[PDB]
Amino acid sequence: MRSVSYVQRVALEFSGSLFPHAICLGDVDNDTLNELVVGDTSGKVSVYKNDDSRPWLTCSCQGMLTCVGVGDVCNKGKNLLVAVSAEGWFHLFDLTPEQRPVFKQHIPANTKVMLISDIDGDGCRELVVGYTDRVVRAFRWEELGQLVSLKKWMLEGQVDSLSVTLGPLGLPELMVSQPGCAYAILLCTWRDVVLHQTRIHNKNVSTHLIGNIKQGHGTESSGSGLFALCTLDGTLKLMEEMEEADKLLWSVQVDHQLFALEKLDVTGNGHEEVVACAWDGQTYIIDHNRTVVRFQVDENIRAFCAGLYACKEGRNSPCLVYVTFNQKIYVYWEVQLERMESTNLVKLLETKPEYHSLLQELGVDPDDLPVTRALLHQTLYHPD
Amino acid sequence: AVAAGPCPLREDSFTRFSSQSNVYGLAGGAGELLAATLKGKVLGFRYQDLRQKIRPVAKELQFNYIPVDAEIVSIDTFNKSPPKRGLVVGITFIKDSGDKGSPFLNIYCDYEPGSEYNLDSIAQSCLNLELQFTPFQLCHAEVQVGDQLETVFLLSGNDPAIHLYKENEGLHQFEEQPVENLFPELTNLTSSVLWLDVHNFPGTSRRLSALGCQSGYVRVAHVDQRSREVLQMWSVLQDGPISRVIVFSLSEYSVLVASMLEPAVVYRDLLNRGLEDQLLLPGSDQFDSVLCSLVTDVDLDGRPEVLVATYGQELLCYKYRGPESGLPEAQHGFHLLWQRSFSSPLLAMAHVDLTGDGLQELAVVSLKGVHILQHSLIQASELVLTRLRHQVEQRRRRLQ
Amino acid sequence: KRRTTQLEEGEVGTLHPVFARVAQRWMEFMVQIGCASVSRSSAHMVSRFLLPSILSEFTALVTSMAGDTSVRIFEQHLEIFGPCSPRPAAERHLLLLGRNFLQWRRPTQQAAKAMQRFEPGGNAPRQRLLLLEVVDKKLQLLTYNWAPDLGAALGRALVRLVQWQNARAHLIFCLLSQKLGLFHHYGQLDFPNPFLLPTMEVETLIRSASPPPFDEALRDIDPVTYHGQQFLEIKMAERRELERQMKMENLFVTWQMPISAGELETLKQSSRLVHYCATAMLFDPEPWLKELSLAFLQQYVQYLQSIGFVLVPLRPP
Repeated sequence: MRSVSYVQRVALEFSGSLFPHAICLGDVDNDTLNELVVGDTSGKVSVYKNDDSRPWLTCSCQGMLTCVGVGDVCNKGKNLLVAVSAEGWFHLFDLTPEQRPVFKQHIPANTKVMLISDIDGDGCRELVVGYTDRVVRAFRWEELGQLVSLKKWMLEGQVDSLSVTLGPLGLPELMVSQPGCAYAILLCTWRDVVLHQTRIHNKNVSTHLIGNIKQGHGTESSGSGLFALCTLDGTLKLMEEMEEADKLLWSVQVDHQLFALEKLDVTGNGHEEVVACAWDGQTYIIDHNRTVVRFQVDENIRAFCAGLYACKEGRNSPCLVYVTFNQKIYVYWEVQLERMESTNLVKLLETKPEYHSLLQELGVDPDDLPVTRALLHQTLYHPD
Repeated sequence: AVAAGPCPLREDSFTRFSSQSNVYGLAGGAGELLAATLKGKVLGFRYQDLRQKIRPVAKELQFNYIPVDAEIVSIDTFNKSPPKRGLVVGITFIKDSGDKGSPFLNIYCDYEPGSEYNLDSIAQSCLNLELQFTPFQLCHAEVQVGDQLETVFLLSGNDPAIHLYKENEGLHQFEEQPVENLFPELTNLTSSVLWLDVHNFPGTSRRLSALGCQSGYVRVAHVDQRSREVLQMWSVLQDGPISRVIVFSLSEYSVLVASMLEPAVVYRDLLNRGLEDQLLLPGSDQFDSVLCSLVTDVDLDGRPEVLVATYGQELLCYKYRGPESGLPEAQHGFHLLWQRSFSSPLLAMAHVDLTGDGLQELAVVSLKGVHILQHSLIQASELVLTRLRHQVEQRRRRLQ
Repeated sequence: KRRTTQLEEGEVGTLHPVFARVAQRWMEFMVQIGCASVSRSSAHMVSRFLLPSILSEFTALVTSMAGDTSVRIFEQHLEIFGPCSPRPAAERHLLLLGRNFLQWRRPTQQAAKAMQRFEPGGNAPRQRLLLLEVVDKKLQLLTYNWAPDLGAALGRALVRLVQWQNARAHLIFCLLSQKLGLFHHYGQLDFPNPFLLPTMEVETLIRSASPPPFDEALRDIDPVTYHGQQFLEIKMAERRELERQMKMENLFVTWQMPISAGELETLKQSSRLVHYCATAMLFDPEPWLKELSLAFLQQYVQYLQSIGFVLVPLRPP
């Protein structure tokens, strides 16, 4: 539908190459303020804070990075920065008051994606890693500290995104994307893979998936139930889990090469919106009612991200992050919208009943559109 | 140099342009809007109601006798006088005759009854006139002849002159006529008039004409219409091209002058003080060059404010501290109200009600396309209710 | 007395009644009867905003043709002149002035080796004075008792400098006309003064303040310094870009050669990492292991060449 043009942005310098999953935003220094973490192939991870054009600080690993994350993996209640290299290493950093890691451990190599969440429901956070050859492995941190393995699943179609979604009955569920606009459910038994199919043209399209999309205010840890999938041939689908079968809320067909999927609350009313980005920089924002908002960045995109960031005045605000080919990262931090649809003023005043009563008292019938137009003009531009 | 508050404007839509336009690109029409691109493309903007929402519509229009190699320079449109009916469009472009420009002017007006307002039908009814000069700005003015009103076209030329085009009711076509007959104040020019304004006086038969040229020369003339004589005339010479001049009343008349290398200024009380009372708008030159301007009520207070758009992608708004407020220390003058930023240089604007609610939208044509900006509906809704309830309470108190 | 020698230096205070009313009426009178005296050069500006750079360059000129002089600028801050833009239509009224101070203490010792001196010596108060005067756009230079070659050269240099500034102003006006979106309206060679020949060096004029396409540059992309330094960086963003937009095309058509490492680095930076894989060397728990690993590498290379890939020869530095 309507297109917009965001203006305010901050450009950050970045010299290196990266995978589309080596970028994240979150609180690494534990100050209730978000910071930006980017992992370069070279073996260095840059953390940006506030709006400096230079990295706030750099931490050097060994090997080439493939996944980065911020989370309370150690279950100590303090967020840590965790990096997974390509050759199977696992580095940890604590940055709450260079930067050699505080803990290393070798794990299986060929890592592709990574997630930190409590999947079983035991109140302790587990770590999930998806590998490049359709193999998913779960781990948990155990104090002597050291990671110990858990169930491992094997799949046929390629693995692109991991998610945790509240199931039909108040329980977390581990979901994985499967090519051809399909997905799989992994059972944390401690068949172990329940495939599901969602129409369709190819069977090798790369698919991406996001889950646990909020639906109201103050009901973040209190529930979930919506998830979304996107296919490289330009198809987005938002659907809800429930018990019997997964009800599909809506589907949208665009003509670009979608390669990322995030969630962000831009309207500020509690509900979260689906954010998708193509390779050429076209970005789509859709709410839970198929109301689309487009935004075109006239460049070519290497990597994408969205979330709360602290850029100005020490405040967390919604932000869109793009990585360009010109050694720059653009952070847009003024993306809030008053609404998503377009309405003028008469339809907005018509909802309120006070306006109806207050005009009925005046003796004017509110069904005569020109008369009300004249009255509104007099009230707005000639207040005396 | 510091905004006294935030901008109450929220962007609604944004239509992208394949190529750019110029300061004469924007024009009215109708509540529709016409925007012309340098490479012949012409677009029409409007809104379509849909049950409980509205949807922007930006269609393309095709005009008859414009060669595919032609380059459009300026465009204008107006409505016929009340005794007549119809919409008139005019486009001045340049064919590329090998190595030399061949200027041309086309006038579109459909005379078939029942189709004088159909834009599609009007799109092919054009005349074709050669120029012998490179045109600058097409504008229109309303004059009184006999006991009736007429609308005429004014075009500034490469030769320091203004050419008048007037309809002939005989054969139904426009003809060039001498300018000195109706506009004695628009003669004896020595530079290229970049902008020209003609402000009539409602209810009487006088007017003020203002113009600014490339050299910086600015001329204002208080002129009668019944006797076709120049009552008074003032002039001044600033530095840099005069990008804009407007005539408005602060409450007495005053003139806004927007140059390119100097701050915009306002000369107050023309009919009583000429060009001596000069108030400069503070800090209005720190954002590169001012390209456009507009004077209207962007405040909903009943009194006008001043909008200034710069090449540095800025949309400053200035408000006038009335002396009735009584602060002679920081005496009656202009201070920055708010300020907004864009992504491309700003070229034109208009203040017109597109949605159809009685609230006026601001259309801004920049390098990359057309932005539509609306007043914040939350602020505008909570503001109507207070005024209405005050009105009804006052009625109850004063009626009993 | 410390300030009393800062009052007779034009540093602070006011300008004597002489240099404000009489010694411009009379130096303009001496030329009407002919003398060995005032030279009376003249010039003309085109826009007021050129004044400051003109005065700076003129000061440099004066301190170059005679080091003994000392420029002092006075401006009517209001009929009184106070030592040292405001309003749009305001017309300034300045008065430059130069004098060799350590001659105004010994007016009879020695002016020079006849170098900077028309008619010195004596006792005689023979001295010299430079009195450039400025009205809004009209500057008139009046020397007195300078060497004739020096005076003629100074006048000619002043005229040349003013012409240079006029050319720069013409360029700025061209750019400003472009900014409005009016391209074939002003034109670079529509009104082009020794520096207004069709062989004008745009970059030198913009980047320099003293004398020693373009018509659609801004299409679909001191005021002189502000706008020229923007035009130059707009232009350089293509000479520094199309090189790395044709190098890629050249490599693409060529391969569809020993290229240097820089070209490879640019290729990687413009390419997006799309897949990877890794495996473990299950020998090393080592030159022998190094040789085994090299054999493994070359065997994989040979395998890859059977698929359709062709090795890229790394050029010498």
